[PDB]
Amino acid sequence: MWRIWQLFDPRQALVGLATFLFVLALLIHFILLSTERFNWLEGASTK
Amino acid sequence: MWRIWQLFDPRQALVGLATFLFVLALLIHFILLSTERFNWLEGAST
Amino acid sequence: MWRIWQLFDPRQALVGLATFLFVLALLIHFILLSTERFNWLEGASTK
Amino acid sequence: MWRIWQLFDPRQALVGLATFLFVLALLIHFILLSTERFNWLEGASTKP
Amino acid sequence: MWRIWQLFDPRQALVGLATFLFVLALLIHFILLSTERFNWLEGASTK
Amino acid sequence: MWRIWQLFDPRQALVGLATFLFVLALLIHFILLSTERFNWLEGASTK
Amino acid sequence: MWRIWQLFDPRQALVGLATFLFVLALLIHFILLSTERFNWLEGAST
Amino acid sequence: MWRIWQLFDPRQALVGLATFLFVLALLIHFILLSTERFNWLEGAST
Amino acid sequence: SGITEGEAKEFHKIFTSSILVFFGVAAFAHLLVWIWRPWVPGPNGY
Amino acid sequence: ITEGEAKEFHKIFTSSILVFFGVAAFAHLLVWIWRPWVPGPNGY
Amino acid sequence: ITEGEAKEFHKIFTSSILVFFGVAAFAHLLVWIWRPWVPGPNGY
Amino acid sequence: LSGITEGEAKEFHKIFTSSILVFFGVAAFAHLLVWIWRPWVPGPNGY
Amino acid sequence: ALLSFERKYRVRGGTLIGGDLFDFWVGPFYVGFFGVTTLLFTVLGTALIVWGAALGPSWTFWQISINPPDVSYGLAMAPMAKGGLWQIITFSAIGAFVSWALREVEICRKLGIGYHIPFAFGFAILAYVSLVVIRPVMMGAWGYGFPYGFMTHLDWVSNTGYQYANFHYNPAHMLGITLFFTTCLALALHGSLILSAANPGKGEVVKGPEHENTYFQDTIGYSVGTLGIHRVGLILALSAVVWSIICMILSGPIYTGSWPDWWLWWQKLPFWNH
Amino acid sequence: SEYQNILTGVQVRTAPHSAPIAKGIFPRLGKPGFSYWLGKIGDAQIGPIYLGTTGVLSLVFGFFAIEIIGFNLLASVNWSPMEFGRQFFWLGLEPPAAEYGLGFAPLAEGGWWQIAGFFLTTSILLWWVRMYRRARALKMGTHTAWAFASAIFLFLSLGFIRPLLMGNFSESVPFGIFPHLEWTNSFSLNYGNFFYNPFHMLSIAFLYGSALLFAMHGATILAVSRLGGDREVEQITDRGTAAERAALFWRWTMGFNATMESIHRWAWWFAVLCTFTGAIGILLTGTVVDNWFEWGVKHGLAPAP
Amino acid sequence: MNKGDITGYMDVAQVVLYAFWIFFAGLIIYLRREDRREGYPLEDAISGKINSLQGLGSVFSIARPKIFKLKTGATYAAPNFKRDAVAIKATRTAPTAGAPFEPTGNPMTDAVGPAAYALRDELPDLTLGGQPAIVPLRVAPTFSVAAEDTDPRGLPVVDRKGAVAGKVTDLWIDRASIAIRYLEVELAATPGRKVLLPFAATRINAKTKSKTVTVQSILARHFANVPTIAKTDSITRREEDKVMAYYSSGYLYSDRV
Ligand SMILES: CCCCCCCCCCCCCC(=O)OC[C@H](COP(=O)(O)OCC(O)COP(=O)(O)OC[C@@H](COC(=O)CCCCCCCCCCCCC)OC(=O)CCCCCCCCCCCCC)OC(=O)CCCCCCCCCCCCC
Ligand code: 07D
Ligand code: 07D
Ligand code: 07D
Ligand SMILES: CC[C@H]1c2cc3[nH]c4c(c3C)C(=O)[C@H](C(=O)OC)c4c3nc(cc4[nH]c(cc(n2)[C@@H]1C)c(C(C)=O)c4C)[C@@H](C)[C@@H]3CCC(=O)OC/C=C(\C)CCC[C@H](C)CCC[C@H](C)CCCC(C)C
Ligand SMILES: CC[C@H]1c2cc3[nH]c4c(c3C)C(=O)[C@H](C(=O)OC)c4c3nc(cc4[nH]c(cc(n2)[C@@H]1C)c(C(C)=O)c4C)[C@@H](C)[C@@H]3CCC(=O)OC/C=C(\C)CCC[C@H](C)CCC[C@H](C)CCCC(C)C
Ligand SMILES: COC1=C(OC)C(=O)C(C/C=C(\C)CC/C=C(\C)CC/C=C(\C)CC/C=C(\C)CC/C=C(\C)CC/C=C(\C)CC/C=C(\C)CC/C=C(\C)CC/C=C(\C)CCC=C(C)C)=C(C)C1=O
Ligand SMILES: COC1=C(OC)C(=O)C(C/C=C(\C)CC/C=C(\C)CC/C=C(\C)CC/C=C(\C)CC/C=C(\C)CC/C=C(\C)CC/C=C(\C)CC/C=C(\C)CC/C=C(\C)CCC=C(C)C)=C(C)C1=O
Ligand SMILES: CCCCCCCC/C=C/CCCCCCCC(=O)O[C@H](COC(=O)CCCCCCCCCCCCCCC)COP(=O)(O)OC[C@@H](O)CO
Ligand SMILES: COC(C)(C)C/C=C/C(C)=C/C=C/C(C)=C/C=C/C(C)=C/C=C\C=C(C)\C=C\C=C(C)\C=C\C=C(C)\C=C\CC(C)(C)OC
Ligand SMILES: [Cl-]
Ligand SMILES: [Fe+3]
Repeated sequence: MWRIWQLFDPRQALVGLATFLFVLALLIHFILLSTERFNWLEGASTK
Repeated sequence: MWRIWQLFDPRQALVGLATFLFVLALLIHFILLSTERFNWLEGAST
Repeated sequence: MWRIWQLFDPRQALVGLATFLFVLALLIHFILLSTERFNWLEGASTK
Repeated sequence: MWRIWQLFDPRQALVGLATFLFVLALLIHFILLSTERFNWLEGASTKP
Repeated sequence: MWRIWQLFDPRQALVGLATFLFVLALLIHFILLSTERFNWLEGASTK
Repeated sequence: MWRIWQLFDPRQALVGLATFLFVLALLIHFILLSTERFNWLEGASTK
Repeated sequence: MWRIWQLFDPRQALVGLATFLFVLALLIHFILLSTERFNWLEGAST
Repeated sequence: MWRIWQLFDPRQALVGLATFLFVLALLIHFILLSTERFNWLEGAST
Repeated sequence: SGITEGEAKEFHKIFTSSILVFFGVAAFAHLLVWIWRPWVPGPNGY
Repeated sequence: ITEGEAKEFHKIFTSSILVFFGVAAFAHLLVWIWRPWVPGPNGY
Repeated sequence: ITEGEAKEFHKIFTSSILVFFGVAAFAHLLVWIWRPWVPGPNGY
Repeated sequence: LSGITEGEAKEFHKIFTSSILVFFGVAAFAHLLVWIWRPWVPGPNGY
Repeated sequence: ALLSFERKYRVRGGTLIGGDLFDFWVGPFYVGFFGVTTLLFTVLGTALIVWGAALGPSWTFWQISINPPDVSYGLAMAPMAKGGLWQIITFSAIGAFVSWALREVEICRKLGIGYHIPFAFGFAILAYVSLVVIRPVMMGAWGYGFPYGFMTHLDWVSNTGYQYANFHYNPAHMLGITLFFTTCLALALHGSLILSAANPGKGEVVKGPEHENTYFQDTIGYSVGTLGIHRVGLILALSAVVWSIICMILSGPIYTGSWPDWWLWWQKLPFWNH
Repeated sequence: SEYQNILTGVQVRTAPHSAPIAKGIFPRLGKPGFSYWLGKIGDAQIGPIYLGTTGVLSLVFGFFAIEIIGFNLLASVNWSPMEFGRQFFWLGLEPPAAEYGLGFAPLAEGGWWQIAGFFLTTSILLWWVRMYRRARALKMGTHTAWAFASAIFLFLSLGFIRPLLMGNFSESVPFGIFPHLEWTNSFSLNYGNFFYNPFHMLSIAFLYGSALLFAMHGATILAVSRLGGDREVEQITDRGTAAERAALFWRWTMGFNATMESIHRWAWWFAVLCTFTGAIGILLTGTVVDNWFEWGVKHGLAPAP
Repeated sequence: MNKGDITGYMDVAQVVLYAFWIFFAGLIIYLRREDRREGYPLEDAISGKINSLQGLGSVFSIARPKIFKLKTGATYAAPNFKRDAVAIKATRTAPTAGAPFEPTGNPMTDAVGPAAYALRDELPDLTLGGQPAIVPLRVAPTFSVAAEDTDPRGLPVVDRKGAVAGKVTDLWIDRASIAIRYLEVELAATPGRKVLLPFAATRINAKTKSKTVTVQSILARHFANVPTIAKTDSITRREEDKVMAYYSSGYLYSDRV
């Protein structure tokens, strides 16, 4: 699998991956905040 | 069928394929969240 | 029949077919989701 | 009438004809879906 | 009559003619579908 | 993993971190100010 | 930590700091003025 | 701290500083004129 | 304007066989659709 | 494109389309067994 | 990128992604213990 | 790829390691004090 | 830092005022005296907007709104808390935009190019000045200016349009719209043609003026050519703005009724007024 | 005053000529003319136009659509030429009412609108194929057709794709001057003020941005036109002082700049995104958002009413 | 009402809007990459070493060279990474990076500031037919001035102070774009000297019967120093740049020089 780093420059790969993973993580935290059950800051009951 | 990689550049293929697969996956998860039965976050009863 | 590939570029043909077939398939799945009988996600009864 | 290929370019003929036939077929299927009797997906009764 | 094909290019004639006749045929079928008596798909009664 | 500085210019990494961390921190403080429970300036009761 | 000035030009750094710190300070004073408790110019009771 | 003039031209710095201080002074006087307690020209009672 | 006779004849064989297959499938499709629901109404309609 | 490689493409193309149609045909069969899509006289 | 550099990068990458996924798995386990996200038949 | 030597990379990495540990140490102290003031994981009845 | 060709152009001179004192760069930016006055007005007006946000009911960016004085003030200066803030921001914004235009002139002088850009930007300034100064002055109150707020300026557009029953019927507004749509059409065509000539496709050589002219002759029977399209594209954008200004100077200062009812002159023309 | 290069003072003439293309069924039609006033703004040559099979098809379909509209408009004033002129802007051909769904309505009750709409749609899509194929014939990129596809996407969204999602044509656009304006007014009011539709806000930003970019770019190229800047593709393939000074004016003004090629990508994308974001805003209206002001209140655009 | 909802608060229109913001950010990155196909990397203003303030987006900042294929069979790369020499015939007024340069000698002949030009190809622009595009009417007999217009030939050439520089002796026309690009002026001083005058640096004044080509850019003394061209019937892109830059410098320097 190490051959992938000859197809792609590791510098571009790491910055691209870090950008992708941050935006994905940020989306998931905002999605949870949009729910009642998982918004930890407002903290509704599990009725 | 390995000859397909003589038709298409493997580097461009993987970029396009990963872009396609991510957007497709993201679409499918949002479609399921739009449903009553399969929205796991709101979790309606069956 | 193979002379069709002397008439048309195999690479363009595959790109064209893949685009066409995906867009067609996606259209048909969305059409079925609009129907009551075949919307598998909503799953209405055959009353 | 093989001389029609002596009259028109077969490559542009096939591209045009394949496109025409798809558009025509898609139109007819859409027209039928727009009717009670022939919309197979909603499948109304003939009311016998 | 054959002298017409030295006055006009047979390809330009057939393209113009085929274009005209398809558009006219399509117009007539759509007109009949836009009527009660002749819309064969809706199939109203001869009251 | 000091080898990461053989990939990346340390100056660019510091500029990138300082930019990212400030905006992330500023986002989090603004999110908390939007809540009742954690808006320290308005200071609602833990009802 | 003095090695930071071999990475960053002091002249550029001081201009950046002065601008950033002023904008930040001005933001914080305006935030407090928008509050009931900390607006010193309105001076609501506690 | 006199070394600051080996980083910034006195003429440019003085005009920039004078410009900054004037904007800051105007801003504060306009802020006070927006208040009840400190609008000296309206002169509300305390 | 078009192709020389030999390759016109070559094309015409592959064309003629393809169009006859296409029409043959279409005729079978129309027959089955007619057996399911005919599309010429009677005097009283359908 | 040469004749010999055009014949090579045609063989793999023919193999691929038969697999594609084979999977699609099985997909349609399972959907039909679940819910058929040609209604009777009374509809569904 | 030389083969020797690619193999060295892959070694560090493999170690790093497994640490990242290990920490994420621990975060998910704690969140599950707090509030699970797969609802039963009665919902939540 | 960054054009700095192994020596400069190792020198930077030492300062970087100390700086990020200090930054994360202050942040951990900040989070502990906020948790003591108002914790941010709600119970089943909410807050 | 500098571009690979920049240094040879960074010569002294071309300032309108202030001489050498301001004739320098901060990174990529040229300063000049109008750079300084740009910053003066920009910081003042921006901080006064943020002050208005602190005074107002919400920090939600979309909802922040600094409002002109009540029409009852007429053209008097209002108290700061009662619309005077909007008045100071307005004239600071004028100062900032005028300074920006004059700073562009200095940059044109230094580069030996014509003054078309600050001239064209002068129509943006005139449109803003028309909405916040000229129209409210002719209507006799500052309260007809638009409020400075992300959604509230759109609310003002809505309120102002429906005040004349239906603003689509304003004839100058129709012509303004036509020129805005035509500008976007022409820009789409112009961007496309240059890119299609520079990027003919793999294995193709870059095309030139003859091909560029031939594409629009083949498609639509005319080509304006490479110089004409920049003249046209400029004139279209500037004319769209001029007719926008006219449509607003008509609505309120001059014509006060329903715009749908204005068109009834057409149906009353004697050759068809049956 | 220096020469501002707004109008060509002295203009030259030569034998009309154009780039070669492969022989088709139809030659380039018309005798090339020249007009003096077009030669002041731009090139003087009212050149020949290419027809071709796709051109025949598009014009035939489009002519039939225009006749169906025009005949219906004149019929609606009982054929009177005086009342036609008197009422022209107010005349329109309306889509069918909602009870017809997507089937063929009776001719007088919107069936003619459906036929006209279909024929106009087909003509426009054939014109897209024309814009595409004329570029390939000249061995040029297809950028113009793909820009045109964005305009078509809005046109199709307005006329057909949203009706398909809504299940009927009743809120489709009438063919008529004031009627299509009245449709625009009523559509906004029925869905709770289009100012609160964020994709309409995006579409406006790109509409304003297009006029901004063309004012900036048109003024820029004229500012460097005494340095050869109007010869843009030549400047793209061999950077002259005109392209250097255009870049530096903007860099020194606003801190950043394009190239002579890339400014045309900024231009292309802004005009495209105007109609693309427009089309999305239309397709979301009534299908997933029924009142945009209420959506705006939910998402913080306005205080709760 | 539930119609659009994705979660309690989240809905389809909001999701589609953030999908647009993700796309638009990616598009700006693409557009800024294209903007960097000329002039980059950035350099230190004083030393000319490759330096600028950069974040981690530097790694995506500059694109791989695209190759333009020219109809001569030559190519142009973008970025080509060629850059101007660090030394110029001018010196800074102050030692700071942001300071302006003062010309060492005559800036119009030293080609600094608005007299500066790009080192374009020493090749003429070509017609589609492969002939040189820009040529004197003497060599383009099928071209003519439109009968409605004043022909510039034989008119006096006059500066903004009313001094005669010379007379127009030919028009140079662009065969590809069909326009006048230069006037060929025989000078009044050193008679027989001919110089090119960019046509967009002129207008014809015809308020008085002896109509004349007025030139706002430079004074009559400066015409003797207009850059020369190697051939009598064609002009390279570099020679075009050199000539046009010289006149563009007149608005700043002609009352200095
Ligand atoms: C005081 C008043 C301040 C009013 C508000 C002003 C806001 C903008 C800030 C303006 C000042 C920035 C100054 C700066 O960055 O200088 C860098 C330079 C050292 O740099 P360097 O060594 O030369 O290297 C730089 C180079 O490597 C960077 O790369 P590159 O050369 O390729 O690109 C240059 C950058 C420069 O950008 C700018 O200067 C700001 C650009 C304008 C931003 C406007 C944002 C708001 C509008 C909406 C945004 C929208 C974003 C999407 O180029 C860019 O980044 C260009 C990006 C363009 C994106 C265009 C998108 C258009 C979309 C339109 C909307 C469509 C809607 C559908 O500095 C020095 O040399 C040292 C001395 C100066 C220190 C500056 C300290 C900070 C000053 C901050 C001023 C106060 C701000 C509140
Ligand atoms: C995404 C991978 C990578 C990643 C590590 C990174 C991160 C960040 N960058 Mg960036 N960026 C990367 C790559 C890259 N980058 C830029 C540019 C710019 C300029 C102007 C463009 C602009 O409008 O951005 C638009 C958004 C885009 C292009 C996406 C990245 C930025 C985001 C998500 C932050 C947006 C949030 C803000 C509060 C507003 C920031 C300030 C302004 C826009 C003035 C602007 C100052 C800017 C800001 C930041 C910040 C605040 C961060 C944080 C939070 O980490 N970025 C472009 C430019 O011209 O640079 C001189 C350009 O070429 C280019 C490239 C290739
Ligand atoms: C219920 C509402 C009703 C409805 C029926 C309707 C509909 C439509 N209309 Mg309208 N309109 C209505 C009312 C109404 N209508 C207008 C105007 C128009 C113009 C706008 C452009 C323009 O003017 O730009 C004028 C340009 C200006 C004012 C330039 C301003 C910018 C400047 C100085 C620079 C500012 C710079 C900074 C602050 C720097 C910031 C910092 C940094 C970036 C770093 C245009 C022609 C136009 C278009 C359409 C369309 C396409 C439609 C459709 C499709 O239905 N309309 C405005 C005008 O004419 O203003 C002079 C005006 O006021 C007004 C009113 C009240
Ligand atoms: C009471 C009115 C209300 C109010 C709140 C408001 C106000 C304003 N709005 Mg708006 N608008 C309202 C309603 C509303 N608004 C829009 C749209 C926009 C976009 C159009 C972009 C475009 O290029 O259109 C124009 C392009 C089109 C329509 C597509 C391309 C055209 C094609 C392919 C047709 C080709 C033609 C032929 C081949 C000829 C055939 C011949 C014959 C038929 C005889 C644009 C940006 C825009 C501007 C503004 C401004 C400036 C204002 C101001 C200042 O107030 N508005 C459309 C859309 O995209 O919405 C998302 C749309 O549907 C819709 C609606 C219903
Ligand atoms: C006249 C034809 C078009 C045009 C042309 C044009 N605009 C131009 C130019 C040109 C030729 C420039 O050279 C100049 C420029 O530098 O472009 C990058 C500019 C410009 N056009 C701009 C914007 C702009 N142009 C617009 C319109 C148009 N510009 C027309 C359609 C619009 C619209 C319609 O909405 C906008 C937003 C800027 C990007 C820029 C001018 C930058 C400038 O002036 O900078 C100095 C000032 C500041 C940095 C900020 C000052 C802040 C003030 C103190 C407060 C302002 C508050 C404001 C009154 C209210 C805001 C609230 C809103 C929600 C209403
Ligand atoms: C990106 C968004 C912008 C955009 C872009 C755009 N528009 C475009 C393009 C592009 C890139 C094109 O390539 C295309 C074009 O050709 O431009 C020159 C087009 C176009 N944009 C158009 C219009 C248009 N664009 C608009 C807007 C926009 N266009 C947006 C602002 C608008 C509005 C309302 O804002 C309009 C009205 C057209 C001029 C053109 C597409 C022309 C077309 O499709 O024509 C189809 C054919 C007809 C209408 C039929 C005409 C029939 C004749 C009367 C026939 C007469 C002779 C015949 C021989 C008679 C035969 C009789 C027999 C059959 C009996
Ligand atoms: C590198 O450089 C480049 C060039 O060179 C190499 C170029 O060349 C071009 C190309 C650009 C041009 C040739 C000129 C661009 C100019 C404008 C957009 C501004 C003025 C408008 C136009 C020229 C019209 C554009 C559209 C055209 C030419 C039609 C295209 C379509 C067809 C030929 C077929 C279908 C359409 C037809 C037949 C007609 C369409 C309708 C009109 C043109 C409008 C007619 C008017 C009305 C209907 C009346 C409306 C008004 C009314 C009722 C009230 C007022 C009354 C009036 C009479 C007005 C570009 C982009 C370029 O990059
Ligand atoms: C031939 O093809 C062409 C190209 O090229 C080849 C091009 O490129 C372009 C240009 C087009 C593009 C690149 C496409 C993209 C553009 C758009 C879509 C248009 C929209 C534009 C934007 C969104 C960008 C908006 C940004 C703006 C307006 C700039 C904002 C910046 C400022 C206000 C700062 C200005 C700086 C000044 C005046 C001086 C320097 C100051 C600083 C750097 C910072 C502040 C100051 C200090 C730190 C210190 C100094 C302060 C002093 C002295 C005062 C102190 C006192 C105070 C009160 C502050 C075109 C047209 C073209 O046709
Ligand atoms: C780590 C520990 C500390 C040690 C290190 C400390 C010292 C180093 C710090 C540097 C950061 C500060 C300088 C930032 C500018 C540096 C240059 C820059 O552009 O950086 C980007 C951030 O820009 C910027 O935020 C510039 C922002 C300028 C404008 C700021 C306005 C703020 C005020 C209004 C806000 C509200 C507005 C309204 C919102 C609704 C991030 O990189 P990025 O790769 O994308 O660059 C693109 C380039 O790499 C492409 O070639
Ligand atoms: C012969 O002499 C002349 C030319 C003078 C005759 C006179 C002509 C005149 C005066 C014509 C006047 C025309 C006018 C005034 C037109 C105005 C048009 C305007 C302003 C239109 C604006 C917008 C319209 C839109 C966006 C409509 C779009 C409609 C679409 C896309 C509809 C598509 C429908 C389809 C595909 C239907 C499908 C259903 C089928 C047919 C399959 O089944 C029922
Ligand atoms: Cl002029
Ligand atoms: Fe251009």
